[PDB]
Amino acid sequence: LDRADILYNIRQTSRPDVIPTQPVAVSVSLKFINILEVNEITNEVDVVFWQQTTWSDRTLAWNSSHSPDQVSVPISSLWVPDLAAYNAISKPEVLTPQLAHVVSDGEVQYTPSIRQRFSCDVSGVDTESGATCRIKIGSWTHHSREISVDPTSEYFSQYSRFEILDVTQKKNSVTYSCCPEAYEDVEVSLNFRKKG
Amino acid sequence: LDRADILYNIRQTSRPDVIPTQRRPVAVSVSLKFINILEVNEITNEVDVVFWQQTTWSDRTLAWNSSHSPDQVSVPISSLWVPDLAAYNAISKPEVLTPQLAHVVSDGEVQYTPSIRQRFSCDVSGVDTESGATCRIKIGSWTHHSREISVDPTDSEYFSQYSRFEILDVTQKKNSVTYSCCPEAYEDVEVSLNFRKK
Amino acid sequence: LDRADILYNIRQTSRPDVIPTQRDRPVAVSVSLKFINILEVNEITNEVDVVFWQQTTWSDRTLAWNSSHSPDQVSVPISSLWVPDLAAYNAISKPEVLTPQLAHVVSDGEVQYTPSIRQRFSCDVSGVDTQSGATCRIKIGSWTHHSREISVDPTSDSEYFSQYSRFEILDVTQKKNSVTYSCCPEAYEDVEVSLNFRKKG
Amino acid sequence: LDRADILYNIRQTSRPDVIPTQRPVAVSVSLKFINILEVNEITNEVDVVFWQQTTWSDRTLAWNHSPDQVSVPISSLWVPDLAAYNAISKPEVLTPQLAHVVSDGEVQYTPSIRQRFSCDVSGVDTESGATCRIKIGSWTHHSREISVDPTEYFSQYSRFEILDVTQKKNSVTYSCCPEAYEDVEVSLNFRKKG
Amino acid sequence: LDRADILYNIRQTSRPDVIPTQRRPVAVSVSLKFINILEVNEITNEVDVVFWQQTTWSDRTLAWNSSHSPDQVSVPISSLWVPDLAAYNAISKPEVLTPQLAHVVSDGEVQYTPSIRQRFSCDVSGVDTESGATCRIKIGSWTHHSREISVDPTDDSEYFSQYSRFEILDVTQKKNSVTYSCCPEAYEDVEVSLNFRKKGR
Ligand SMILES: Brc1ccc(N2CCCNCC2)cn1
Ligand SMILES: Brc1ccc(N2CCCNCC2)cn1
Ligand SMILES: Brc1ccc(N2CCCNCC2)cn1
Ligand SMILES: Brc1ccc(N2CCCNCC2)cn1
Ligand SMILES: Brc1ccc(N2CCCNCC2)cn1
Repeated sequence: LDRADILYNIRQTSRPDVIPTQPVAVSVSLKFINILEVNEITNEVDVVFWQQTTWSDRTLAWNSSHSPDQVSVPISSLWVPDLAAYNAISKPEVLTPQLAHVVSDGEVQYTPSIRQRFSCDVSGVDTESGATCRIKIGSWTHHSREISVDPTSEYFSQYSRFEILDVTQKKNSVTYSCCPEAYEDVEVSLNFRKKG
Repeated sequence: LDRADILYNIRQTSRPDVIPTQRRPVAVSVSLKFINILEVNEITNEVDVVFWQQTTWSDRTLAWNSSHSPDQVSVPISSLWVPDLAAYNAISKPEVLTPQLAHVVSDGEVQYTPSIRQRFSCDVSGVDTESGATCRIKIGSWTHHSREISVDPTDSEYFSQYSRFEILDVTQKKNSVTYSCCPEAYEDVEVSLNFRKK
Repeated sequence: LDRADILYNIRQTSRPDVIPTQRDRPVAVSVSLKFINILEVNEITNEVDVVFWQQTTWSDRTLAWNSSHSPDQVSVPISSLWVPDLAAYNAISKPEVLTPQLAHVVSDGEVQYTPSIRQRFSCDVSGVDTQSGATCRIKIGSWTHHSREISVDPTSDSEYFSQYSRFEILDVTQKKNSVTYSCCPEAYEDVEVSLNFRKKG
Repeated sequence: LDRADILYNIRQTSRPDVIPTQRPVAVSVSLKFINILEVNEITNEVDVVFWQQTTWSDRTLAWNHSPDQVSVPISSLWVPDLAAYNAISKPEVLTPQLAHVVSDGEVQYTPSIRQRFSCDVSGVDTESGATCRIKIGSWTHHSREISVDPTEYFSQYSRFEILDVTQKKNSVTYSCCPEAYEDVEVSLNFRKKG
Repeated sequence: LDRADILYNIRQTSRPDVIPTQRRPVAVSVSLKFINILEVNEITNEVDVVFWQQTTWSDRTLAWNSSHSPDQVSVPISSLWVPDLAAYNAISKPEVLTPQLAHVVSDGEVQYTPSIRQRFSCDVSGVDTESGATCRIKIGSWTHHSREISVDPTDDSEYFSQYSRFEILDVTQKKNSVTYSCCPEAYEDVEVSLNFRKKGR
């Protein structure tokens, strides 16, 4: 098997519409890159971050004995978790090529760099303790038995008007009026402040 | 039947162009779940709203025997027929913020609940008083009349606490209107959003 | 015939690229703007932001069907139909289509398409704040089809105009023209819709 | 042959990826200015609306009791890869993207375009006006594959008015490539009305 | 072989999804040709740049016998494999201003040079001084590591707009190889340092 073959098989046989269930365990980890437009009045922030998403799809696995361990695949050719930011107020602008990593064991990783507007608590952004903006990310349509989400300044721009004090992640499981099942989400708390 | 099979059948056989009318109008439930109010302009009479447009209807052609099968799957709306709902007083096109997937239940019940950000032209007068403004949003089928599509109704439950606004009350009303172009009557739902500045 | 069959036939056999001209005559296209809202007037720059239904009506017999025991009408995605290449000559933004892009096809082959459009125009905004109002003239015609392939004609009424606009409509008049352009020897038809409107209090 | 047949043949057999070179393709470019929307004399940026009348020949589209002309989606035709070198926004096409194909194989495409340019806006408020120079040519085809050549509707409601339009053809060599690429420079001489 | 045949083969047989690796990483040349600097903000540390992103690599599977054939064709990038380059410090998605066509030479040499407008996060301090600001732009493969894709640099103002509010003092390029937390391999990038300043009074 070479890359050409592996990609050919994936394209022919992966079922992008089909959740690779046996719940699918989805890792979500936000890597903040920039904070661009804070508004303390309206409580809205403009954030640039890598949405590192990781899950497993065994139907993509291959014998890597004399083959590559990894390939890059267009996400249009793969099933992808339907993650959404609940408190996003703009649709996600994907800044990067929409390719994922598929490892021979069936491990998939997709890490787009996203610019997005959020509605969150921006109060205290200009103080030393800073503001704490809470970002809620989960599967839009898959409940806890189908998709489970779990957590996992390094790449933060030194040229931002803001710095990052702390990032904490917290997993929740919420029931909504529409549906009887529980949906999981990850709440990433971004504690940041305006530099001097 | 597993998911793979069900989704395969749906994709192969659903007819997204074809309204799944049975014997009668497809009965479409519409329920707006307000999430945020973002800009208000009392001069221009325009508001910017974020809301879940929970839409529910029935398509028997999608039904399957759920004996030893899943009760529910998630399907791309591009592979399903979807009611052609529009907000009559919208002045921007709907920005869909969420993955465009619907629920199909084994009985053929379909639910689609996108989160939408949209601008409306409505009555914003009194937004800064304590009785608040009452913005009326009109949603109905754009091209299907009452005998093809009928719409029916189903507050601060998911509304953001970080909005500069708060919701006093949400009331829903069903109407049936005849337009100059066409002899038949088209149904709509008018959702009245009563809100005020904090 | 049921809906499924009719839609199937249309999808298989309609030729969206092919103007349904008959007997070497022109396709008669009705254009009627139903104004919904006026959003952003600028008397300095002479630009207005308008929301309107562009009710477009024409005939493709090749879509026609025996409606004896069949529906009289279906809704069809415009991507599956030939559509007149109408353009607003004095538009300065591309048309933002607000509504689902579906047309009516009636069993006789009559097609109607009525998108709600938001668009900016360059027009005469002078007098918008007076009692006689401004008169903005909107020019709509086929971009590439001349008078012998496409003819445009007017069809009526503040009927659907928003009561919550800062503006109110005094009068709407329509007037058909036939113009020759430098590029081409043939004449192209257009409709000029005159929107007479003014600011409210 | 009727329209249906001609369009069917074009669709089946035209090769949109294939430049209709005959043993360069001669492309006519003629900007018909419709409107000038915004001008910043500080930033040297203008917002213009114009018809980009483009004309060329593709014999592989020619045909013999038939129509002399059809309207064809440009996605079904080969189209010159023209670009405005000093544009700073991508072109917003305002009009239906259809071209004229004439039975002899002459193709004309005239989209109405709104676009922002970086050019000399100095003097826009004087009597002699500013002169904004717009540079249009093939992005990827050199002079042997594509040659560009030069060849009223301006709105009376613009704040601006057009004094003169002059066109001039150039042939430039770029660092990347050994061949020369042709362009047309359209000089738009305009001023603010008083 | 004529153009039609060569383009037909390419469309039929090129594998856009498949990196054209040849026993060794694909060698990708990156060279930014700055055209304009549009909107500097010294407070927010953001710049709006227009530049040609001249990208060059080799794909032997596209090669052909050019004996009685063209030496070069223009091919839609959707029919070719293209390096997944990204600007790490870009804060808007790249606006491609030009037709998305690449050159394929008969030897399999591919060149793609879109004109891009993009907003970057970088050091804008000193933009109004005589020594100027130095904005550092980091471009590399998003998903291919050093053994799959290697990036290499290839004057300054050759095509820079004389009508910009800015002038270019110097452009330097620097190749790096970085390991990220996610992955065990090293990813290459090029850092283009754009030294520019506000033009005087
Ligand atoms: Br269909 C369908 C059903 C439920 C939901 N949501 C409710 C449950 C958790 N995610 C938020 C939206 C969305 N689409
Ligand atoms: Br085609 C076609 C026919 C009628 C309508 N409208 C009239 C019927 C009710 N909703 C408003 C849209 C739109 N397109
Ligand atoms: Br192709 C082609 C030929 C002519 C025109 N125009 C001229 C005739 C009427 N509308 C204005 C544009 C547009 N495209
Ligand atoms: Br591939 C490729 C090669 C060269 C060019 N440029 C240089 C020659 C003509 N105009 C500027 C574009 C564009 N793409
Ligand atoms: Br999938 C996948 C793997 C690696 C990366 N990044 C890390 C390595 C270099 N480019 C920056 C993003 C992103 N997505």
